[PDB]
Amino acid sequence: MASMERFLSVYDEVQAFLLDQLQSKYEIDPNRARYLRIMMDTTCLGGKYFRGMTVVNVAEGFLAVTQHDEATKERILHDACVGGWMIEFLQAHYLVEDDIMDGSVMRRGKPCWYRFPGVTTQCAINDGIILKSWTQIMAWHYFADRPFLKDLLCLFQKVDYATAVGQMYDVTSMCDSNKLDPEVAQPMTTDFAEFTPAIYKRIVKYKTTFYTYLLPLVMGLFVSEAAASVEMNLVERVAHLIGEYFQVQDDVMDCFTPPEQLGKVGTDIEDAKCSWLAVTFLGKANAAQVAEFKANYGDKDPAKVAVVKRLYSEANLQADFAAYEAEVVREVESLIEQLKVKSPTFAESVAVVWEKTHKRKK
Amino acid sequence: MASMERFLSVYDEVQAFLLDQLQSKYEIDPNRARYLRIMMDTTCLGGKYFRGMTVVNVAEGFLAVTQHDEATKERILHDACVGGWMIEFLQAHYLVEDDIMDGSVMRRGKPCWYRFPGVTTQCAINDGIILKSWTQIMAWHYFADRPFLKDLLCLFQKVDYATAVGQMYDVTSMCDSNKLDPEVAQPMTTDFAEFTPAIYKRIVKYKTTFYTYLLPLVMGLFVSEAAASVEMNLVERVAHLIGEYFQVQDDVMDCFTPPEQLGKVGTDIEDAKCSWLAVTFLGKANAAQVAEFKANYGDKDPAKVAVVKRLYSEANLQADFAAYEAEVVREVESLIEQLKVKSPTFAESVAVVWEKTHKRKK
Ligand SMILES: C=C(C)CCOP(=O)(O)OP(=O)(O)O
Ligand SMILES: C=C(C)CCOP(=O)(O)OP(=O)(O)O
Ligand SMILES: [Mg+2]
Ligand SMILES: [Mg+2]
Ligand SMILES: [Mg+2]
Ligand SMILES: [Mg+2]
Ligand SMILES: [Mg+2]
Ligand SMILES: [Mg+2]
Repeated sequence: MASMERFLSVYDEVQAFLLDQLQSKYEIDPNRARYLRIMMDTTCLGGKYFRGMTVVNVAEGFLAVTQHDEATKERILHDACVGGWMIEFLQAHYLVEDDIMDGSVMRRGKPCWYRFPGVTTQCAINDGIILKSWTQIMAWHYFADRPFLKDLLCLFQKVDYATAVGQMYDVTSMCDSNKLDPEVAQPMTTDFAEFTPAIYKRIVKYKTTFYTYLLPLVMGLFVSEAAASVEMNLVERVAHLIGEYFQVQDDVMDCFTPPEQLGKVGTDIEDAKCSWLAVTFLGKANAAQVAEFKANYGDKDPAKVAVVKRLYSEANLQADFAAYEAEVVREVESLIEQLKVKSPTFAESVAVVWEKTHKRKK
Repeated sequence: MASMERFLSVYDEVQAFLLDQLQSKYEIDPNRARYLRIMMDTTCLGGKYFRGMTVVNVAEGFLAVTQHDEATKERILHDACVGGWMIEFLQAHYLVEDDIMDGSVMRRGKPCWYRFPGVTTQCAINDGIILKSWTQIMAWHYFADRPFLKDLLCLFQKVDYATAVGQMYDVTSMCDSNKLDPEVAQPMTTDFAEFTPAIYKRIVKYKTTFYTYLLPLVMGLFVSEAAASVEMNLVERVAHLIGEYFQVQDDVMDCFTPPEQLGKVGTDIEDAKCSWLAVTFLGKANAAQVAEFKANYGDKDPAKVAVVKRLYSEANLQADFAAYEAEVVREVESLIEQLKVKSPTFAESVAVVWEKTHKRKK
């Protein structure tokens, strides 16, 4: 698909720019430059490119209905690509750190970045951080004179904070709230009392929906100079909804999509995560079922893991999901309908983003 | 100096803002609020506050020799405190991740954040990131309508990026450049050929000088709208020079100052770090002394460690530091003079900053 290639080509632009700058402003040597090139390829490439491509699509849809000089068209499409990449680079930062936090082995069909035979966990922390840093450099280099620079950077920042906070909810979701104390050694939860829809929604809202759906969407508008022509509240509601569904697919896939189709190896069960499956199960399980689940959740032992999976299967969880899916469908279409009022094209962009998301098998 | 008291009470103001915001916008629960309040205090207070206080002292310099209404005088003093905190919070981000990376045990007389009884490394990483991300929230909230905002953010990003690049130089400073390949497992240098002054200088230039000296000084000029009235070039050089010297003291203390007084347990020898002692030692040792060093360096075994220290002691590195120090004093005063040309008062700020650093013992 053309356009996918156009987007990857701007990646080539961004990379050369970044690496040339290391040579000329940062006294980098050829081997570290190479290391940073490979780290950049591994961590930023290989995914679905939903997030960046969404920004490209939102911008295409305003362009098609809107008067610009050809040069303004080119600048907006180029900005679109560059903003998209800022978002793909922000994902890469998230995934690098998160794979460390989650104890994972595989990303995007390759070993996690920290598990690259010649990487080590300790540079990985720092490479992850370099990834975020690159985003700000791109912003400042490419958008230096653009009128959306402030709005873009300030949103970028809030979305990024929201994500960090969500990752905290995420990373401590098997703790008892009443017990969370940096002074005192942290035993995992035994009642699972905090495995509720509400607690679950809060993790997901923050750890995922902002950077995966809100950010791409508004970015497309920012570079398009088109924020005025939509109802921000509507954009916020739809991004939170689709974003939640997205994280739910991901919880489901952690357990039931095999590594070979998925490109990653599940760890939620091993990690005692407050996942949509755990939450949904604990919401419907009987006394016998709750008890076996309590005896097996949160342990690396493949036989225990396997007992949780049998229980998920027995609990007919695939079908609660399809129910959830259908309710989301209803609500998404409803929000798309409401977005047709001000921006029919944004609306259409959202439909496309929804469609892709809806039928990812990732 | 009444100055320290303004600075500290501003923290209280910043902490409350960040914490209350967490409650009203991020749906946080009181336990997590309490976890972040302690994280915030633990990783941000208890330092020597040279960075933050530099930006206060620089701004105070101009208040002294300009004249302003007390309103404006207090808007600048307040801005300088917030600026100063952004810097301290940025150190905090660096120290938390740097402690995990170095596998250290103690920070400012207490366990490293990631080692606190109920903190997991996995969550510590994310705390470290929340800290960076706090600095951006501050900037946008306190400095929204300030005209230095774009300059300030831009600079901040450059300094942070350079700091990440340098941590990369540092944490791969015990590798053979020629053999730094993500795919291939990588043993540590055996020739130590990269243990040079030029390479040392470059590590330290990026990992430390920019955020320790360049940023607090320029930040001061920023909040005082005084950048125009100094020779930026001089600032850059005096910053790079005090900065190198500053890090040399760190390296020396890492080996020679006791935890009791130091506040951290040394680990440069154990981690095979390209410290100023290893490089100064390789620059003067005879063949038998180089060989003993190579046989012993980069290893936790306390005995191997004691050999290196024995070796360092025998070579009067203590001596060499004084030579270096005395040279640094020449160069510094030189640069201070050159700064009295446009900016007598800023030049005094620097001299103050120098004397603090010069005779610290941390
Ligand atoms: C579920 C989330 C939020 C992280 C996984 O992101 P993706 O599945 O979209 O990762 P890519 O491989 O497409 O980058
Ligand atoms: C030398 C560097 C760059 C890190 C240690 O910094 P400090 O020793 O200045 O730490 P504070 O306690 O003053 O924060
Ligand atoms: Mg993960
Ligand atoms: Mg995770
Ligand atoms: Mg997942
Ligand atoms: Mg360290
Ligand atoms: Mg270090
Ligand atoms: Mg040290």
